[PDB]
Amino acid sequence: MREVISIHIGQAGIQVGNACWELYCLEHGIQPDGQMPDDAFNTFFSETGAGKHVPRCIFLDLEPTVVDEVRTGTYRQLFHPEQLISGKEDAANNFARGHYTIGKEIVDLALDRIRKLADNCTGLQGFLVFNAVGGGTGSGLGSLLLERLSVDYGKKSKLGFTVYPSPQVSTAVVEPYNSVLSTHSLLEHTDVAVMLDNEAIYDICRRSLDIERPTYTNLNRLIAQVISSLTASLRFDGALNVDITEFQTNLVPYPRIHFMLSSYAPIISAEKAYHEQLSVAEITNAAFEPASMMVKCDPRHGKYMACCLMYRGDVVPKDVNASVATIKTKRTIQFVDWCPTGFKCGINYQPPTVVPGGDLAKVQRAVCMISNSTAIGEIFSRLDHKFDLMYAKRAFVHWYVGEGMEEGEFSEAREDLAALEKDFEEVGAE
Amino acid sequence: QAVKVFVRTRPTATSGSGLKLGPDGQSVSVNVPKDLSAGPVNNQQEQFSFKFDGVLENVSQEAAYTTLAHEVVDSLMAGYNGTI
Amino acid sequence: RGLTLVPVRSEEEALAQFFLGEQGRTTAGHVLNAESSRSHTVFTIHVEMRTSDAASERAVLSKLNLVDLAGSERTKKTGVTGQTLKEAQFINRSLSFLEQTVNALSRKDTYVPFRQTKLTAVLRDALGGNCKTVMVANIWAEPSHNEETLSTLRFASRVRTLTTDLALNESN
Amino acid sequence: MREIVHIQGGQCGNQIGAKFWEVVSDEHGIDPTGTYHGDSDLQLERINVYFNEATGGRYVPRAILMDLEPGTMDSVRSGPYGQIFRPDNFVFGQTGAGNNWAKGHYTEGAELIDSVLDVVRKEAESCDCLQGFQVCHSLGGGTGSGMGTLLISKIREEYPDRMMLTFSVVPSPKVSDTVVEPYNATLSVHQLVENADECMVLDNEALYDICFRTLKLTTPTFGDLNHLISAVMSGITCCLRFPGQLNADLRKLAVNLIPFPRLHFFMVGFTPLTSRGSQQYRALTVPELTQQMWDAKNMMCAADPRHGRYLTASALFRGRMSTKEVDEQMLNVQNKNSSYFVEWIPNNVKSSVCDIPPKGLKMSATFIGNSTAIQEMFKRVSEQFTAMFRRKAFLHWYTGEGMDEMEFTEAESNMNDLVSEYQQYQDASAE
Amino acid sequence: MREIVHIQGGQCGNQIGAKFWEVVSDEHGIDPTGTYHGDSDLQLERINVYFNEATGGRYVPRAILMDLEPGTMDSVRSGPYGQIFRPDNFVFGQTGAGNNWAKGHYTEGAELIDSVLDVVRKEAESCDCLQGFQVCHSLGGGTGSGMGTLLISKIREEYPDRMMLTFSVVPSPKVSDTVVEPYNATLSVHQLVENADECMVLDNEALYDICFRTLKLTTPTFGDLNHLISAVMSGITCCLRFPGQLNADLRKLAVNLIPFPRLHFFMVGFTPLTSRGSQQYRALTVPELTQQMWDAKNMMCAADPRHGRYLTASALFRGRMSTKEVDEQMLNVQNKNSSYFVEWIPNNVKSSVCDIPPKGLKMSATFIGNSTAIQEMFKRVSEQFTAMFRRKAFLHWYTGEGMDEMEFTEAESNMNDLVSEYQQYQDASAE
Ligand SMILES: Nc1nc2c(ncn2[C@@H]2O[C@H](COP(=O)(O)OP(=O)(O)OP(=O)(O)O)[C@@H](O)[C@H]2O)c(=O)[nH]1
Ligand SMILES: Nc1nc2c(ncn2[C@@H]2O[C@H](COP(=O)(O)OP(=O)(O)O)[C@@H](O)[C@H]2O)c(=O)[nH]1
Ligand SMILES: Nc1nc2c(ncn2[C@@H]2O[C@H](COP(=O)(O)OP(=O)(O)O)[C@@H](O)[C@H]2O)c(=O)[nH]1
Repeated sequence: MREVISIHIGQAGIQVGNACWELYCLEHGIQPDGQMPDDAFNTFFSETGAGKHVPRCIFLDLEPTVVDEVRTGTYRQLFHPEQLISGKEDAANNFARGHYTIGKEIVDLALDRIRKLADNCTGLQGFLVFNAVGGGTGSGLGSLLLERLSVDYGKKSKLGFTVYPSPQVSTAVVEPYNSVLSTHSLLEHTDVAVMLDNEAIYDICRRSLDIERPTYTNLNRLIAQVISSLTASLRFDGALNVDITEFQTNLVPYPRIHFMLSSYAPIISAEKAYHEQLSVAEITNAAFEPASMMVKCDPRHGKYMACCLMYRGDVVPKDVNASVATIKTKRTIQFVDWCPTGFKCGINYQPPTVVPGGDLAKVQRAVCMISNSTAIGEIFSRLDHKFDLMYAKRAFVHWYVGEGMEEGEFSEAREDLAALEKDFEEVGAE
Repeated sequence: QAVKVFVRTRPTATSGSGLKLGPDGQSVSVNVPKDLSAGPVNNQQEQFSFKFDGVLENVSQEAAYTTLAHEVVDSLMAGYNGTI
Repeated sequence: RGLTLVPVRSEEEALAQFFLGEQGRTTAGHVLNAESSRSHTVFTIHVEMRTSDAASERAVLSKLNLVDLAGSERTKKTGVTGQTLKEAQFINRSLSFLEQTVNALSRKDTYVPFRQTKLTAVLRDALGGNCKTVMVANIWAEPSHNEETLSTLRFASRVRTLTTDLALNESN
Repeated sequence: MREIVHIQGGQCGNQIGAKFWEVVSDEHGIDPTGTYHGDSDLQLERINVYFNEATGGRYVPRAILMDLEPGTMDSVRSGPYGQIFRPDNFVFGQTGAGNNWAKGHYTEGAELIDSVLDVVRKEAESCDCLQGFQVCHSLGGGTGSGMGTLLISKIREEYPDRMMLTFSVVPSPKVSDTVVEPYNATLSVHQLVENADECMVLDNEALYDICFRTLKLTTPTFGDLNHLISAVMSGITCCLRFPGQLNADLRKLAVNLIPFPRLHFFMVGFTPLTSRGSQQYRALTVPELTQQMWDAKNMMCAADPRHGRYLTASALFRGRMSTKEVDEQMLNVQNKNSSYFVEWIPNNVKSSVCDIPPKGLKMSATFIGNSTAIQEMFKRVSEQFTAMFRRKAFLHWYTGEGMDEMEFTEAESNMNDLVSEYQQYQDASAE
Repeated sequence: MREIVHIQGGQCGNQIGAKFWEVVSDEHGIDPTGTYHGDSDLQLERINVYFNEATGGRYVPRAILMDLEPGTMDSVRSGPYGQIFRPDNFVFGQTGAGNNWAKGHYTEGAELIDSVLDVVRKEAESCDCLQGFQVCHSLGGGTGSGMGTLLISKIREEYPDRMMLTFSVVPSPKVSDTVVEPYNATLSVHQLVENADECMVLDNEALYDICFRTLKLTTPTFGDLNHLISAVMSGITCCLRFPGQLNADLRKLAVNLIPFPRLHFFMVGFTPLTSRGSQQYRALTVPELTQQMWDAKNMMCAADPRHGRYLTASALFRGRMSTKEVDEQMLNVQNKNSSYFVEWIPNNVKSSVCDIPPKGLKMSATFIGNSTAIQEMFKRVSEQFTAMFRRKAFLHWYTGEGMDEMEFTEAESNMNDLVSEYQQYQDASAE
């Protein structure tokens, strides 16, 4: 009744989808074979007559290795084999490759499979598109797929949980290029974009989880917990129900401004767990601590526009209201002048489940704070000079142009992120 | 010895909505329409102006040649090189 | 080297050679243009001066390159790889290399590479060297062609920064 | 399902390819009779990259060996892994090219090139999806360099979009093997600049330095140098053959490495290269691997990177490792040695991770650095080429093969243009 | 129950026919004494296509061996399978034609042709239904070419509607056996154009090249060439003798192959021809067989298909195979080599599949290509004929046999007309 279609594009999208679907299977009790020994699964799984549940997801990639790892792993009998879509040639960190030449047939097939998936849902709350801004598959194919989805499905809430390149640390070289291109692309298609930085999640893992050697599996587990907290009000009842459609109206003040910081709490290992009270007020304070933000973007630089709080577990409205009142009275947290309310509180009675073998502890309370703030303009400011620094002497431009792009496209993308900078400054200023 | 970047515009026989203008034959400006739906009063990019060595909105080929490469061909016969 | 230089002594054979080139050049169907030019064509008129007294005095070494580049396609309408997109990618790469050479010349860096494509290799003496260059920017004002028009205008504006030499080179 | 067609050229190229195929079969658990004996699913998972299955369980390499003299491939066939290769993929002439690039490119390579392309097309069309070709050979050799460049040109014409990878053994700086090395190298670099998409520069003297200083060997024969080169050629594509936490194929490496098309010559190195005495004494950590990686001595090219500036640098790590560790270490390296790194590229690092390290090694890492230091190698080769060409020493051998004298000047001009290209991006300033 | 009358003519024809009958008897499980020793129902199911049952379990071939000198027939009878033929089907003269077409067609051919026709009629009338006649011989021989042309003309007169199939071994390009080969071949081509409905062109030197290159044999005698020709001759009719998933008889092949009546000369090939050494190494797949099929080296004719244009091409596959696989492979071949394929025929593919492969081979495929490439062979034979006829060398015997000089000019005129038609349909454009 409340179905949500999940899309996972590129290696990062698929590798966070693995964590997401492990978490959902554990949360609903579905065994990895496919069937479980009411109807809370319908948001993520569609049940067949034999009792086997197949998830409403689509694993899209131009590279065979990542998808074949899923085809060979434990979840080979869960996902639909036609839902797993693999290409032949990788996008090679080339947005033009993943958006103009290789991505065409793959996005056509993905649209067909997504249409088959959406015909199976009575209602449709929206799409959860999981990609990584900074790779040809994630950027190019993600943008192409989102454009086609906007064209055909239309008004459906598309939530893009994108991973943006970190300020200083990075793994690619043309990452600023394809990041700017994908930002230009998805500025006008996705309805709510959630920004994530590997650097910030690494800092979270190092400081709170005490993992001196964080890895992608840990990052994806944290992201999956955030997504499960976000979707908890779809599957499990509780006071202050929130919906995917409510996220848009209570978080996006203007359509251009829809990029969002995300922060989970608590992030504590078992050893340090049950050593602190972890009350509602304290976990809200931790969630609004600048360190717990999963984007390398200090909120103290900007001004909060909206803060949607997602509480899970034994949380009472009296405590949540007292905590948010303390947050409002606190001087360090600063909101814009034109948003006196600026808070979207939601509670739920299903605490987040713990994945065995993970580092997260079993905590009876959880908070996912998703904030629209003008501070996020800082990351765009960083990418805007990282782009033009190489673009001044046209580094790597021949690669992108070789797959059917033009210098005008680079100029247009740069101008659009400049316009986004002006948008952030304008909305921040009185 | 300078580079004389001239601009010539295709006369749209269908007469589409033309946004370019030339005030004095030197400068050309294009006004991209701001998208009303996308971020109302939150876009801030509408105008793009440039200055060149000449603009030809609608001229015959004779006029185009006379204003484009006559000097270059004259230089060619005066021994200089030329490239259009 | 290896280019068939054809001497001309009257207007009619010049016209005939040019129209033979017009026939021989590669043109393909396209949505924006019925017969799009899918190749950068270069028609060089080589002029060899000699004085009124002549007798081996102040001769030869003059050039005039008339070049019609291939259009810069957005590569979202063509689609078909059947020698409409595969060659469009090459056209775009050559044009981007030309624009990068223009950027390096405007910055007036030391070497400003010319070997990265046959286009810059052919126009090495042009755009610099000792040659009077006059770029033409053909634009098309349409409600949806504004992006392409602005790309052309930006390239032309960055080209205007350049200024070359004019040496009365003669025969050696 | 992304195949790679291997080609070996000349004596040096054929020996390197034989060692490379031995190492690949070892890593995939393939015995010299072709039967798989590895007892691991991942080894057979992506075996189709390098091998095809015969009627039985036999797995034959997708390799093509060329030579103008049959002695080198007779030695190859007598080698330990000589029987795996297709008997049809041994293509030989009758008389060898006397260290003459002209003979190997115009006179004698012309007849054999048709058979070579026939075999190459037969191997390539059989492939489902073709990542590209890798050609192992040596600059400064007649049949090797000549046929390598001619074949690379032909394959570029046939498959423009397919990846081309070259492992070229550039003539060593200090001690030269053949006298006409500068001629052959200068003529071959001209073809590699235009045709080869991705090129690896290797020097025998740099290999001798690495094996005598880090490996501390006493009698390093050519087998050991070919073994190190083979280890690097495996490490460059292990992301194609094994699951990786952050995988990166050959085209991804090329895109992230090459800023401008002509600057596709790379110095490469392998880690961890440890002496037998200090194997137990060394601690396998990602910081140690990176520290050994960024040493100039680890480079298998003669040029040392300290003189030049790193345009880009990729590192393909292998093993169960922390991506946070890897990224932090290489960001720290960039910050500490920012002077050696190009300013107008904010991040000069392409980091990739694979989950399957080579056998015996808990961790490993192959490095591919594009730096302007290779300027000095090209400059030295030009300092020799011009000295010989002013007096036209040995030029009659090349001229009598039907190659114009103008071609030498044109090749030198191209090579010096590349040198100045590297210099411009060595001393170019931001803004 | 669609019978075929096999006729062998001349020494080469008799040897090839003996090998063909040995191969067919081996395939059908017939021992040299004729008793069925096959242990398979399908072998006897359509044994009547080529053989007849005697009073006992003996089976007699429907073969006629016709010659002017008894030595070749004595050798054939002393051979391993010389006893199968009915002793009445050996029609021999007493004085052979000295490699003289005039002798084999006019002087010595008149007497023996009556007995030959009598035996042909006796063998044909016994048949329930007659598909037609197949005559194996060599162009460039007196009795061979002579008996072949005269008998084919007589059979054309008697049975106009019955299929006529010829296997002519055309004189080889570079090395010729007899001096008068161009004369005999030119005289025979004129008759084969007019009378033979369907003809295969074979070359001894193309046979030599294929057996030395693909088979890699060291000292292969004429027996091996006859073996390969026999394999093609069997595969052309295995659809008649064995069940087929998509069967196609001789007349179906002729209709699908011959666009215009005069262009009925075809070059054939057989796959898979694998060297003994690489038999274990090659992969037996439909794509592999198609790739070997479309190679110019696998073609049994000296003329290479690359020079000409394929008017049509039929492929008779044998074995348990996917019809989708075969059709997709051959369509892909056409798409790739569309430059070599005639434009005004939308599909140049005639694929037939039989369920019973030859003994020993899991799968096989015979190829029959009608292409304009044979133009160059006709041109070469004309270049030899004209050179000899300009000086009238060796013309005096043909003059003394009662054959007019005008016949040489007429034969050359028709042969050059065939060359012109090949050129016309090679360079004919659509619309
Ligand atoms: N948070 C997180 N990010 C990841 C993970 N894996 C990869 N990434 C990021 O994803 C980016 C590239 O993703 P992809 O585009 O999918 O890489 P790919 O599969 O090779 O596809 P292409 O590079 O586009 O050809 C890298 O810059 C990484 O920073 C992961 O497991 N977790
Ligand atoms: N690494 C390595 N290099 C070699 C080997 N054999 C020869 N070389 C080098 O290859 C260079 C060129 O020789 P080569 O091209 O093989 O001669 P060619 O085959 O006749 O053209 C020489 O300078 C040698 O130093 C070998 O086994 N390993
Ligand atoms: N394949 C094959 N060809 C043969 C054989 N014997 C002869 N030939 C070829 O047949 C050609 C013509 O000889 P042929 O007509 O039989 O001589 P004739 O019997 O006197 O007319 C010669 O050029 C030979 O090369 C053989 O045993 N096998």
